[PDB]
Amino acid sequence: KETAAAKFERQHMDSSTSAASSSNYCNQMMKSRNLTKDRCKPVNTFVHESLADVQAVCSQKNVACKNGQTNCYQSYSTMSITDCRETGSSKYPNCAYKTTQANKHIIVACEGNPYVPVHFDASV
Repeated sequence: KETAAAKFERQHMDSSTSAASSSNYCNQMMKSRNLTKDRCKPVNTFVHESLADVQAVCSQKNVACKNGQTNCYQSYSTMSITDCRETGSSKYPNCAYKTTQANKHIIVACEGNPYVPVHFDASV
């Protein structure tokens, strides 16, 4: 079992490290958060901010989700994130990723009560 909101923290939150760790961050993180379990998840983003900072984006700038829903919110501030991007030669079960660190605004979809992030939509 697993709530959508737990899944968001599992998939997208890394507050313990405040930037990317190293060339191997993505390889390590995609495995340990279990994003290489069934296949090689081709792309994923990690957010190095506090939980409370990320959850607060649910009350920041309301924008359209890529799927046309209306419950997406963009961060007023840039955030430290790491994009993990599965390489060409990555072959499951040996999933291999390029680690890009950047500071970008994030876009998340929020739901529930409390109203919290359930989906990482984009970064800009």
